[PDB]
Amino acid sequence: GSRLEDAVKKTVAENPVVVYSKTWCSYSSEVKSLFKRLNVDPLVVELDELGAQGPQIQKVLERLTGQHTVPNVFIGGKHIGGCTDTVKLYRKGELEPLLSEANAKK
Ligand SMILES: *SC[C@H](NC(=O)CC[C@H](N)C(=O)O)C(=O)NCC(=O)O
Repeated sequence: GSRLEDAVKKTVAENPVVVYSKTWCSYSSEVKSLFKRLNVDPLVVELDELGAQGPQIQKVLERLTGQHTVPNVFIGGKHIGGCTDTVKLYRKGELEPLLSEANAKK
């Protein structure tokens, strides 16, 4: 449990952009397409592809972020929110500077 939380923290530290996703979730597909359009290749973790570990990671995500929905987006190691939250930062002109500060590749 503490190791899993640590693993999540490491994951978001190791990758400029992390998207905790489900393959079937339209909002996740939508935020993935935004990143594609901004020439960013995020680390995508598909919770529905991880079997028993999926709900365990979600428990950690709710504790760390206050969010129970997917996609759960992190940039530069910081929680962003979901698809609508990410798109808000985009419209506000804040997302691209965050991506460059996070050293997002591509
Ligand atoms: S597609 C699966 C669901 N995702 C959302 O409803 C995300 C909505 C946010 N506004 C966003 O990311 O844009 C989901 O995670 N449902 C699970 C639940 O408990 O409702």
